[PDB]
Order: sequence, then structure tokens, then C-alpha cells
Amino acid sequence: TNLCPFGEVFNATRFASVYAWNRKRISNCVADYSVLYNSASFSTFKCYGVSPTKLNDLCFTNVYADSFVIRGDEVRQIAPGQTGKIADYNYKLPDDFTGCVIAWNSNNLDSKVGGNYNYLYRLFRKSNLKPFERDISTEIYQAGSTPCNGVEGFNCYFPLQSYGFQPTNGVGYQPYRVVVLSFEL
Amino acid sequence: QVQLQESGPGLVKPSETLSLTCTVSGDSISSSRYYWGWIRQPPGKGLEWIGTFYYSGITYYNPSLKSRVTIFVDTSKNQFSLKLSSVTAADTAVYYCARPRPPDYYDNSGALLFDIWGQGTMVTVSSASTKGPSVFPLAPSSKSTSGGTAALGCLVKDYFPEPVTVSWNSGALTSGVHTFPAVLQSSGLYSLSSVVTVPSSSLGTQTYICNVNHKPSNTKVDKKVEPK
Amino acid sequence: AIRMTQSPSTLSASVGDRVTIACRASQSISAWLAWYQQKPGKAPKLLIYKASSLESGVPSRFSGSGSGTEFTLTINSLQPDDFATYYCQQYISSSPWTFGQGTKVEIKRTVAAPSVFIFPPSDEQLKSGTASVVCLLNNFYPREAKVQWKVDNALQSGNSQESVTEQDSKDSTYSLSSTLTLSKADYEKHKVYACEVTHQGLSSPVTKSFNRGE
Amino acid sequence: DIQMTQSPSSLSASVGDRVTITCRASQSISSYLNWYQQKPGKAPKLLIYAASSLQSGVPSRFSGSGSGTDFTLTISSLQPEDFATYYCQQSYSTLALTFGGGTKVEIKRTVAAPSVFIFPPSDEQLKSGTASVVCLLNNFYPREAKVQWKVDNALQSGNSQESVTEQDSKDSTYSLSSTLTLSKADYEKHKVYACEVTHQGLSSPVTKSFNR
Amino acid sequence: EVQLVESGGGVVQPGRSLRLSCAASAFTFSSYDMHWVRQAPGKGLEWVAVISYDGSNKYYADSVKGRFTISRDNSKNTLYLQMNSLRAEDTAVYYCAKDGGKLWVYYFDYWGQGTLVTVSSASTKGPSVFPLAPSGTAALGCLVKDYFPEPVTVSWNSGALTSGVHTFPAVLQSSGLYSLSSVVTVPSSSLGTQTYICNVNHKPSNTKVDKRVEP
Ligand SMILES: *[C@@H]1O[C@H](CO)[C@@H](O[C@@H]2O[C@H](CO)[C@@H](O)[C@H](O)[C@H]2NC(C)=O)[C@H](O)[C@H]1NC(C)=O
Repeated sequence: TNLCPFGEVFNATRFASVYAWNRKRISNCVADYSVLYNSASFSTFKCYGVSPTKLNDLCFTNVYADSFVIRGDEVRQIAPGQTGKIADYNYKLPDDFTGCVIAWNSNNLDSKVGGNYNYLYRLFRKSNLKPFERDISTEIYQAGSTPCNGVEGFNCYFPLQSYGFQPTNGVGYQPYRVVVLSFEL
Repeated sequence: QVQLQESGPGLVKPSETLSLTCTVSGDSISSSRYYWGWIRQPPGKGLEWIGTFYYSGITYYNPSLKSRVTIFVDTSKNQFSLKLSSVTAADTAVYYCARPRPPDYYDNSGALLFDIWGQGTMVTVSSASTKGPSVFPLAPSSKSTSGGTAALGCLVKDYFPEPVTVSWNSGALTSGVHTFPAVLQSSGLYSLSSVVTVPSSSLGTQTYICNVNHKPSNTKVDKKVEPK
Repeated sequence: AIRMTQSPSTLSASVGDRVTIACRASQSISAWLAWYQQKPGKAPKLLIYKASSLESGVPSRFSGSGSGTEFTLTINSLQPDDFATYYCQQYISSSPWTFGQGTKVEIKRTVAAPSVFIFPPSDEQLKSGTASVVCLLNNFYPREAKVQWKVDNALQSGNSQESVTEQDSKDSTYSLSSTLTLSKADYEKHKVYACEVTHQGLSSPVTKSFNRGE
Repeated sequence: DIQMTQSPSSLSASVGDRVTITCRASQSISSYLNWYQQKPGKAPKLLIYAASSLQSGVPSRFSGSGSGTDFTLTISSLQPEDFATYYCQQSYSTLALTFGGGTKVEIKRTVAAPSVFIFPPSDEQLKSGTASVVCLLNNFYPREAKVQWKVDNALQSGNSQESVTEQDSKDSTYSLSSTLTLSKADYEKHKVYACEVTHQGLSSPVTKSFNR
Repeated sequence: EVQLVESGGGVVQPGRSLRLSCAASAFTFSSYDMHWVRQAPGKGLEWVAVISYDGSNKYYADSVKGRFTISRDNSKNTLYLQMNSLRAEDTAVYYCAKDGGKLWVYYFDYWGQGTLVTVSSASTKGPSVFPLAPSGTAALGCLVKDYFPEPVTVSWNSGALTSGVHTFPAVLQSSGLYSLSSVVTVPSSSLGTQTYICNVNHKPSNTKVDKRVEP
């Protein structure tokens, strides 16, 4: 059976931090999209430039699947033309985006009692990201006049910060697993 | 409205495993959408948070309670359990099952508070055996009469462990009733008394029955009290 | 582990007063503090959350405030039903020692003398080998009371136990029961049994008594 | 969601005039913008899809243009059957489709002052416990008109409900009926009941009142 | 040529459920996506849901998600909208719209005439018709107060009067009922000499009232 491995992305045991978001290329396969959405769970399902029902019409199947974890409050930033710490410094979608954004609450997986400090996000960055740019650097951010030379301190901050997902957080602070499919037509 | 109710053995031998069960009752509300926990209170002491079950594999246990705490939630039966192994006299307490209040959208807290509670069940860690109580009448007389009112009651003596519940006339008589806390006798058995004040003109015409229920021994006694 | 410190531990206020309870945290817990009310023989009842937000179904006279390390619970217009022990609970982090030590609020009322009653042992208990004589102190205030068991005018000590009810939620009184336990043989050796009661409301000690056989 | 802002909210024209409506999007929606016409009491009708593609059967006097955030619907020669409301609708976010606030193309006429009439509550109604005072603004233009209920020279708010007719099919004027509603107990508490009307065609605000 | 006919609209109490239908004709119904769009009285247009051509896929707007359900029967060429847990904010006219299909994105090219869905906790009550006697020219009319639900038809002199007549749209008062006004400007001279009767008809309650208006 030559079906596209959409299970390896949506069903991954571990998801990537948003600043180092994962990308999986899916090509040369027959994609069954109708059943993909069918799993009644996805709290967020929004497509741009394409209709989800009419994706089985596309002859080919050559799609990028980007996956990461953010706050519930930050789900709304995964969209064209959005601003904020995630859309500006972590994961930027273009204005002419052709694809779908899929997200679901994962508080039952990505939160620990003492706080799951494995998921990070970029807090400081001088300029916004280009669309689909991936900045994995953790150079000490110079917030002030004097340089840092890799040394932390005042006006010299580590650019990444952790979520610390706890199960007792509200849904805005709870973790959501996001999958972004990028289509080509 | 959600209602909790504990249920379990009021007597556990030392080094055994305590086992309690809390049943969630509500308007077809699923226990899969809430968190559930346990809180105990030793006699005459404060409140200790034992632990809360959030999701399968994401549980909190009081680190002062080491590795001897386990909490499981049965989402198809709407009830959760508490397992406490290697119990000692330091574990004799009243145990409550509580529901942590669900956080609001923007809540950032590390733990939670408990908005819905059970009624609490008293577990005693002891080596002694269970004993049903002997119910004796405290008959009203001229010495137990002040003016137009007279006092009568029941002496619930020699039982183990705690507790016992006393009701008068199947709960129809509540005003003027005083059920004193039990005292631990030198024999190692508990003993309390329950009294009620009634008008003197009703002693020969009204029947008064005290209903003593000792759950740990499955002992129910209905004792009629008459003037001697 | 963050430790919470309530002050005072106990207090006594008249009906209608303005009660204040302070809760102190060893470090800042932002505003994640809750207040509980626990009446005797009942589970704790949640009053306040987020230091100041009032729970549904709690009277408006309860209020809370505070942030950081020191918080305050306020009970405007104290009611006799408000007799309980109040706990504060930090929930900034799942850690041991989450509740405070508790503040027991007692209701202050006018002095009331107790109604004294004595009960001889029953025939059913006398036909079991034991004899228990019960003395009753019903509806009195304050809590302090003294009971002396006299057997043929001989003062007794070490053969009795006492038990005091919690403060009543309606008239704010106390009740006391003293049980003099003897063997049927030792009970059959004496004639006059009496408990002597002294209290703030009694200008002279009260003595209820019976004679074995009468 | 993507917000669609139309401008103007309303415009007045005559037969033969060229009409141009603007539709802005809070973010770039590329070219997936559609125009709809809706008459009162009727379903909407699709005019333009994909910014500029004319739907089959629609007269060629309608046309669309623009991409990104600024779009334009142009009626080259306004015909009498083209007086309606016009909505734009973005289709870029296919699962969050949103419409514009609408643009009403009404008939342009001269300024007409309203004929103000006030009606006290009837005797039959007063026996029911409620009292309804009705103020009428009859045949005016344009639609912008303020109605102020005075009771003992005390302004009334949150106490009345307005209602405006569609633009008249004959004189092209509008009409308004405000209904002040208060109980019988609130009705004897006062005596003077007035209705102040402000309109473009009035050199000074006009008041019509009555004494109980 | 495309034909869309809705049915099943009416009144419903809050929290109850209601089901709409949409019979299609004159186009291959089984190869187009179908939409539902609602419009509140006096408000704009709001998309509600969409279903695939084969009925396997369903997506809803956030305002109705987890509350409404869309379905279709390609053997009958009918579209359905199961509406559960209806709030007051759900009161609107519901259209079913065909997708044009000529684009990668959705768009509605043919709409049905729509059907009204009134969500309120009031049962069908007849109106009370009160006169508005007059005090250039004169003005008089009728006040149609306290009726549920919409609509009411008001005519004057059994259709003999259509000039200078204004019937206003109704308003929803705080009592959950409706109030409507209807006026007419007549020559001031022929006032105590001409007969004026408003004909109010409430079909949901079958109440045809003819009240005479005189100064
Ligand atoms: C992701 O994994 C889940 C299981 O963890 C798959 O869900 C099952 O799918 C089969 C059909 O292939 C059903 O018969 C089962 O009832 C499903 N079980 C559950 C628990 O969902 C799911 O298909 C996987 N998704 C992908 C895209 O591979």
C-alpha cells in the first residue's frame, strides 16, 4: 500500500519545540485526506486558499508537514498575516499561504506535574522571521548598548524561554500540538 | 451538580494497604473532563494534600508520602480510588476525596484548589479487631428533670474503631439533640453518649428511639428509651 | 515547599463584629491563594479563590485580599453560624505543606448557666458487670466548666472522662457529659452518687444526686 | 477572523450614475473576494467572484478589481433595479468565511424635513397596565435623524424603541416610529410628554408634546 | 435555473432542537459542496457550515461548532442542518447556498429564499390592536402590541388605501414579544367624515382584528 505517511506526523510520540519546528516532506504517495480529518478531535482546522473537502481532486501529492507545540493562546498566531512572539520570532506563514493548519489540545501528553520544561520558544530576536524560516541559534541576545560575548546577565539574555506546561494551567497556557500542511497546485 | 462520596474500610492493620473509593455523581457528567484528588486530616491536625490524578501517567503525589501512594480513575464507572501502602499509626486520619476546581482560561497556577469535596471517611490504622457497640438507655427521671423539660439519651459504649452515628426517631427528632464526641477508654475501646431534651408532659406518650450505626462492624441498634 | 502561616491561631469575636484573619507565605505566591471554611464534622468549604474572587453560593460578607506574601480574609458582620476553622491554601506549585495551620473562630455570647442532669446506670448495663454514671451539662457558655464526682461524699478522681460538644451553630452554647465508670461490685458498695458543677453562671455550685435503690 | 470593512456604509445616486464600492480586508486575501447583492426581503445574489470574474447572467455593467487588501466593485451605469445592499465576502480562509458590513445604494433625492406627529396612549390600553407613547417622523430625507424623548424636561434613555421603513418606493423618503414604553405607575408620576426631533432639514430641533 | 427550496423553520424554545431541509434541483447535487448561511434580523451575513459533495466532510463556524450538524442525502437531493441547543443568538433567517466549484476556495453562487428560525421562550400569543387618534394634513394609525411570533399583516380599509400609508418593521421588546406600528396621512378636512379601519391579521394565532380609528 502506497499511502502517504500522515500517521508519522500527527501520531508522533514526541513533538518539536516551536523555535526548532520539525518539517517532514511527503511526496510520491497517494494521500487519503478524507479520513485524515475524520478523527473527531482537532480543535483547530483552518485552510487557506484550498478547500479541505476538495483536496482529493489534486492529481499529485507533494506536501510539507510542519509540527510543533505552542500555548493555546498562541494557536491564533499560526496563520497568514499574524503578529506576536510566535509568528514574528518562531514560525512565520506567508501572506499567500496555500495549506491547512491543524491543532489539538495535548495537555494529557506534554504537561508534567512539576512542569514540562522540554518545550521552548524564542523570546528575543532583533528582526522578524521570513516565512518558513527556522532559527535554532541561541546566541546571547544583546538588549543594551554594551555587547555580551556569550555571557549572560543584564541586557544579555538567553533568547529562548520554556513553557513549563503544567496540567493545572488554563487552556490558554495548556499545550497544543500543531500540524501545518503546505500544498502545491 | 457534582457530588462525591467516599467509601472504604474504617480499619486497616499496620503495614497493610489502605484502599478507598470515591464515586462521582452528577448530571451525566464524565469524570474524564475533570481532575480528582485526595486530602486527609489527622485527628486534631491540619489538612494534607495527598495527591491528584490529572491524566493517565500525569499524577501528583505528596513527596512526603514517598512511593506508597497510587490513585486510579475509572472513567466508565465514574469513580476513583486511593491506595496507601505500608500504613502506620501516623496514617490514621479522616480522608476526603476532592475535585480540584478547573482553571480559568488564563490561569497560570502550578497547583489548584479544591471546590467540591466528599463527606470524609475515618480510617484507623490499628492491630485490634472490630467490635460492635453496646447501647444502653439513659432513662429520664426526677434527677434528670429541670422544670417542665426532661433529658434522656443513649450510652454507646465499648466499640472500635471510630466512628458511630446516632439519630433519634429515624432523624425526625433533631432539635435539642447533643451527640458528644467519643472518649478513648483505658480498655482501648471508644464510648460516647447522645442526649436530647424533651418536654416532661411527653415522656409517657411519645416513644423515643436512638438509632446507633457502627459501619465498621455492620451493627445497627434501635434502642427505645423509656422512663424507669 | 512553601510554608503558610496563619495568625492568630484562635480568636473569639462577638456577633456582628468584623473578623480579620492573616495568612503569610514564606515567599511570593502571586495571587494563587484560596480560603476554606471547615465546620466541625464537615468537609472544608471553599470560600475564596485567587485571593479575592468569591465562590458561588458564599455570602457577600466574606471577602479576601492580598498579593505576594501577606493575605487577609475578612468576615463582615459575624454570624453564629460562622463558627468554624478557616484555612488558607497556596497553589502556586504542587509541593508539600500546602495548607495553613488554620484559624479557629469562636463566637462570643452572653453568659449562660448549664442545666445539670445525672443518669444512674441502666439495668441492662448492670446486668453486664459494669456501671456507668453519666452527668450532663446542657447549653452553657463559656466553655470552661468543672465537674466533681462525689460518691458517699468521697471525692473521686481517675475513674471518669469528659466530652464537650463543639459550639452550637444557633445559640453558640456548649454541652458536657461526664461518665463515671465503675464495676458493678464497686457500684453495689456505695449508696449516694453525685456530680458537683461549678460555672461562671452559677452563683453557687449545683449538685444533682441519686441514691442506689431509690 | 479576517475583518472585511466596506466604505461607504451608504451612498446616494441617481439612474445613470457610476457607482464604486470599496472593500478592505484586515489581511491580504490575495484574489478570493466575492460580491453579493441583496434586496430587502430577498436572498443575496452573486455578482462577482474571484475579485473580477463576472458571474454568468449578471449584466456587464458590474465589474470588480483589486488584489491583496483593497477591492472595488463598480457599476458603470446605475439602473433602477440596482438599488440594493452590496456585500463583499472573503474566501481566502476557506473555513472562516466572513462578509463585509454591507453597502446600501439608495436613491438620491432632495432634502425633506420630517412631519412630526405624537400620539398619546389610548384609553383601551391604559386599562392593561402599560402605556405606549408613539412619535412619528413622516417622509424625510436623508435617513439620519435623532429622536429624543423628554419627560418633564428629563431625557429618557434605554426606554424606547425605534423603527425605520425602507426607502420609499415613490417619494424616496424614510419614516420613523419611536415607541416610549413605561408602566402605568411611571405614567402618573409625570405630566408632560415630548418628542424632540433633530434632522438635517430642520434649521432648529423640533419638539411635539402633549399634556396628560 | 438552479432551484433551492428550504423548509422546517419556525419557533423553538431555548435549549431545544430544530432541523432544516433544503431540496435542490436543476444541477448535479451530488458533485457540489453545500453551505448554510444565516442572517440575523437587521444584521449582516454569517457563514455557518459546509459539507462535501459526497457528504463525508463537515466543517462549522466557531459560533455553532459542537452545536449544529450538517448532512445531505444525494439520493433525494436534499441538504439538512440539525440545530441542537439553540440560543437566542441563533435567531436568524437560514439560507442554503450552492458552491460554485470553479475555484480552489468556497463561494456561494445560488441561494435559497431562506426560512425563519425564531428562538424564544414565548408561546404564540395574539396581538392587541390599539388606535392612534389624531390631535396642513393629519396623521393616524394603529399600534400592534404584544404578539408572538412574526409576522403580522396590516392593511387599511381592506386594501382600498395604499397612498400615504407607512407600516413599520416590528421591534422585539424586553417581554420577548413584538410591537408594530402602522400609520397613514389623510386629508385633514375629511377627518370626522371618512372611515378608517386597520386590518390586522396574525396568522400564527389566527387573529384577524379590525379596529376603527377616529379622533
Ligand atoms: C493515529 O493512531 C490512532 C491510534 O492511536 C489511529 O486511530 C485508530 O484508527 C483505526 C483505523 O486505522 C481505527 O480502527 C481505530 O478505532 C482508531 N483508534 C483510535 C484510538 O483512534 C489513527 O488512525 C492514527 N492516525 C493516522 C493518521 O495514522
